[PDB]
Amino acid sequence: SRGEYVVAKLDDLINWARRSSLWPMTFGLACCAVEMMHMAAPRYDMDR
Amino acid sequence: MNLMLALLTNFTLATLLVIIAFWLPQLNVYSEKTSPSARLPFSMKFFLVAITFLLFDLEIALLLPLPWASQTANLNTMLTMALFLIILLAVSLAYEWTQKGLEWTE
Amino acid sequence: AERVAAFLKNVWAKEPVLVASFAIAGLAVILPTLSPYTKYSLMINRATPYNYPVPLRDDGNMPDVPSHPQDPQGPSLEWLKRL
Amino acid sequence: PFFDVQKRLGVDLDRWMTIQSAEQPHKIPSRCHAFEKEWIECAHGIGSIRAEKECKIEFEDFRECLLRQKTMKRLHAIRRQREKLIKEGKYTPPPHHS
Amino acid sequence: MMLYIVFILSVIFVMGFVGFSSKPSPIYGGLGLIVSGGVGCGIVLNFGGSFLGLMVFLIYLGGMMVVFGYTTAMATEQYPEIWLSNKAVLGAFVTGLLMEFFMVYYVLKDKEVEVVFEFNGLGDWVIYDTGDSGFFSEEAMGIAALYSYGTWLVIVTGWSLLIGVVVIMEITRGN
Amino acid sequence: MFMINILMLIIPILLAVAFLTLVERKVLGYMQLRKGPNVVGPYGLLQPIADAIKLFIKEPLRPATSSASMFILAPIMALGLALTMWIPLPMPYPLINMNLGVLFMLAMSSLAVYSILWSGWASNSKYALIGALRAVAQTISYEVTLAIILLSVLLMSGSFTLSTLITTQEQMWLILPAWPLAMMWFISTLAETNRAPFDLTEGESELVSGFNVEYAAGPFALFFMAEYANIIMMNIFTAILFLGTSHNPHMPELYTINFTIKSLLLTMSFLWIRASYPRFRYDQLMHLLWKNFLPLTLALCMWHVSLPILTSGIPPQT
Amino acid sequence: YPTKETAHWKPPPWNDVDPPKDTLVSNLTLNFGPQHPAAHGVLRLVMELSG
Amino acid sequence: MWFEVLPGIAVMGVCLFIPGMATARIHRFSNGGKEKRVAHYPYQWYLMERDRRVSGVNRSYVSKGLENID
Amino acid sequence: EGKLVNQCALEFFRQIKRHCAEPFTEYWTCIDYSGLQLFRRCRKQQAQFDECVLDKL
Amino acid sequence: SMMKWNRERRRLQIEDFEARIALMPLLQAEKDRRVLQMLRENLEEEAT
Amino acid sequence: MSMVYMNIMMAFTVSLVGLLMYRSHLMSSLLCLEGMMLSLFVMAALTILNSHFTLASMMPIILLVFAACEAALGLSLLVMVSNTYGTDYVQNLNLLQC
Ligand SMILES: CCCCCCCCCCCCO[C@@H]1O[C@H](CO)[C@@H](O[C@H]2O[C@H](CO)[C@@H](O)[C@H](O)[C@H]2O)[C@H](O)[C@H]1O
Repeated sequence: SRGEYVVAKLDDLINWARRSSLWPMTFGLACCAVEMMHMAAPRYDMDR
Repeated sequence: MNLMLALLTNFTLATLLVIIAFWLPQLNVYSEKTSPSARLPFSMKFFLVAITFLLFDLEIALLLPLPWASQTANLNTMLTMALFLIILLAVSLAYEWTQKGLEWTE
Repeated sequence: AERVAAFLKNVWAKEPVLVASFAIAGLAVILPTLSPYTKYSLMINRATPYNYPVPLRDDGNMPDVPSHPQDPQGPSLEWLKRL
Repeated sequence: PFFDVQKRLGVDLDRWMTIQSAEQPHKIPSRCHAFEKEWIECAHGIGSIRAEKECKIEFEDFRECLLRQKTMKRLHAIRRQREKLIKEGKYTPPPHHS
Repeated sequence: MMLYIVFILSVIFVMGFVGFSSKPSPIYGGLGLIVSGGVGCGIVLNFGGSFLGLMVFLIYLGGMMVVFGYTTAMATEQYPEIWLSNKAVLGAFVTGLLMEFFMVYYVLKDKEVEVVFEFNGLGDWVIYDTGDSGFFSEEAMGIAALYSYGTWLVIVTGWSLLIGVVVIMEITRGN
Repeated sequence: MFMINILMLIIPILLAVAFLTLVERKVLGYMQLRKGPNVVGPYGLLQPIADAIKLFIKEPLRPATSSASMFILAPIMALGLALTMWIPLPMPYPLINMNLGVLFMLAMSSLAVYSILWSGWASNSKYALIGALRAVAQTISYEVTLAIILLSVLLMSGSFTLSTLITTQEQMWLILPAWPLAMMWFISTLAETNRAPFDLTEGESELVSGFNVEYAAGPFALFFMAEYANIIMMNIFTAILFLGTSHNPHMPELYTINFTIKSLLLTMSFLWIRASYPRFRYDQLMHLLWKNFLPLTLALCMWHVSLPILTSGIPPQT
Repeated sequence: YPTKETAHWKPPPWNDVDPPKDTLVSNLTLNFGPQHPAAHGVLRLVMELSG
Repeated sequence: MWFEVLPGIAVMGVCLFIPGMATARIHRFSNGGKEKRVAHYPYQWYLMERDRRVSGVNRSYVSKGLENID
Repeated sequence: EGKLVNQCALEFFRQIKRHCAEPFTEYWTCIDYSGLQLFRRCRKQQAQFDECVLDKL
Repeated sequence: SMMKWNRERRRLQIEDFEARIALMPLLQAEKDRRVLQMLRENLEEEAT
Repeated sequence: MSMVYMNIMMAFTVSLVGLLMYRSHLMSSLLCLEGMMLSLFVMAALTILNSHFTLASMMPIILLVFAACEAALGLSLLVMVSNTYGTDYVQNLNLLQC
């Protein structure tokens, strides 16, 4: 029951939550925004 | 007693969730940022929708006793006065409608 | 007439919601005066006993007042059982 | 009323709600029904100048029923006296009363 | 202490009144009135006025006070001065709570105080009615009677509300 | 014992809200020919947990609020009232059995508009306040029909007691005698809770809808939980009101199972509708209320006052 | 009867109308962007509104 | 497939089912295996208070029948 | 007169305890289950009690 | 359907109200004795 | 009188003093006006409920309805004042001095 262990497992939890719930702000400036929209579209479904 | 306990519990939890929602982020110790009456102008139309809601809402106060009113022996009087109230509520709407009180065009 | 029927056609085409609203309200104001069962609503409301029925002091000449609840005299609810 | 249209036309616009001993829905009586009835009947017809003197007993009882000022004074005296004796240990509540 | 629920609520009722009567920024004035209204409904409930109490919440708080706050936002305040940060507002607030505190002190200690009227401090429960076993709510029966006994009341009340719609449209047209 | 009962209501409410967020994303996903969350936990069952943790350890937003007290009061009011709306619901037995439970629910919901108003006041932004006022005007407008529609249905029930609606529908769902009122009721609940196609607070016509605009707000999670608790509660109320479930006193759990299914299906229909339609303009949803629902609701109120009298079908008072 | 405390008083307007000079500024100016920048992103719309 | 939406719905269903089931069971636990008494009107409360006196244990849900008659 | 109300009631219940206790006990135990003490939930046990008192009393 | 069911509910209400009426004399007799006993008891403590 | 009346009567007195002692916002004075009505509603309801004056149970509703309608009229005037001057300050309403 060291502090290194608890801090290690708490890091994994918050890291898991943050990467598992990434909310993007897409700054669609030009053509690349179209491909970004195809990443949300059904074939790739970024929401999943 | 039970209702008071329920209200106290519901708003107590809501309060705790609010303060911990405001304190828990301070665990991160994020860096400092250092980088940021009168009319509104208010439209008369938005004031008039609120007032119309109020006056219609006052007439609804008078209609709430209708379920109990139907238990009376004087049903003819009760039905006449019930329809009278609802009709005047309709007449208020008709007056508002035909003087363009329900428009949103400027 | 036929002017009247044309007018009812124009509103039914342009303002069906208001036509329905005035039709429903018109029935609300007319049917109660025509219904034969309206009289029963008054009778049922008067047959509901909210208060204790205080007995009368028997002077000796009230033939139509029952002495016991199960005696024949007094108002009957036979019409209500069938209704 | 300034203009007694109600009495002339024999139509009851607002008299039905003026007193608490008038007819109520389902014959629910007000708490002071008897007192108000007695005061109204005493003072009826004789005018207010006479009534303020000749129906004083009825009106005083009616007012006592309404606001219970003398009943509360008597209860307060007993309760004040009682707690005085309990402080001095010269009185003990009975099994009932506890 | 639960046996003095009505009195305790009425103390909070007065405190809320001293709130908005010292007249802080209208935004917080509405808050004092909303709290007073909610406490006011509570007092009415404890006298057996369930329907009357809920009308306060539905019509006074959910209706009138919503419109007040709506109007305050559009026509009056958008940000407020800190409550009790003004000399007169704070002095008025302190004065009110001192008067309330002393009224409460003497009424509880002497079980009676006297200002214009004579007030008794035994407890509001002592005046209650000791006979109740009907199969209905007397309050509800009285309110329901509006449509049978109160024909005349309905007509004038109905006319006034209709005229209110007309008048307010006249007033606000501006020409 | 009662304290256990309260917690056995509050905690499941918060869990249903959490997992409704997952159901919404997956139902909307499949109607859009995709899946929605299926990576974070099996079938995305851990996705609500990841979102919840993420939101609560996120930095608070800027700018600072105009009123600290109103900034804190708005979320407390929203969530406190949301939970309070559940205490009289008969499922089949209520936590609090009120004689005037229907009126209690009307009264409490009319207070939910204050959190909108206070959060607009505390936003320190002129444009954000104007957005809040438009939301309030929408909310109160549709409160008019909800109250009048509710009054019309109770003329068949006979009282304001929520559990009396169960007895009223012992033979038949009230949706059959009152489907026109049910239609307008259901839409009013959508507009009342600012749900698509009435979600103009989340629309493109607001002065603050611009992405680059900023104003004091939050916490986002608490407001979101309050809103979704009201969606479920309104749909529970809709089921009780129009789709009454039969109650067997010796098997209350059967009521609860059947009653839960109907509420779930109605809640799913909110998600169904959000996937299907474009958004109303603000003036058009005002027109829908004031010039369509309200005239028809007044007429149907006249009808439902008259109908029991003329058919000799006045319900009992007790 | 003129006094020092009424010196500033002047007769009212002949037709009772005082000029409207206080506050009349009802046109909002809104720098408008798109709700979501996923598609447009680079549109700036300086709009002047009236209600 | 669409039936992968059901697991999240099942979780929602269980959460919504619990408050109703809990209230019913807690009521019967606290009122001697019977439904909690409903007293909306003074007459019903009057009888409940009478039962509390008649029980002899200060609980209105303890019923005394003909065994108390004599 | 109030005392005579009690004595009549006691003699009334003694008649039930004498001839119809078991059907009556079943009937009021069903009534007691309901939170509203509803008659309409117990028509089967009511019929058994009504039949007993008609035959025996 | 609503009409038939509400007629039956009105008949059921009359049955419930008549059960109360049958019991009111017994309840009234008890209440009077209870009230008079409490007043007599208060009086005894008042004398003391 | 009972103890509760003391506080309800204090609340009316407090809101009346608040009404008669203006500051600047006309809105703050209208709230005091609504406060007066709230205290009247409560005192009326307590008197009527405690006395079992059945038909008078409707009176507090009529009070509330008419007072809210009068509050709508007051708010409308405040908005028209705010339109003329851009604030609801009462010190701008001094033209009629002359
Ligand atoms: C114990 C439970 C604790 C509480 C847990 C709460 C978890 C919340 C998870 C939310 C999951 C994401 O859900 C999704 O969020 C976005 C907000 O970014 C919403 O998005 C909506 O609102 C935002 C504004 O607020 C708009 O910009 C957007 O256009 C609109 O679609 C979606 O309507 C919703 O479906």
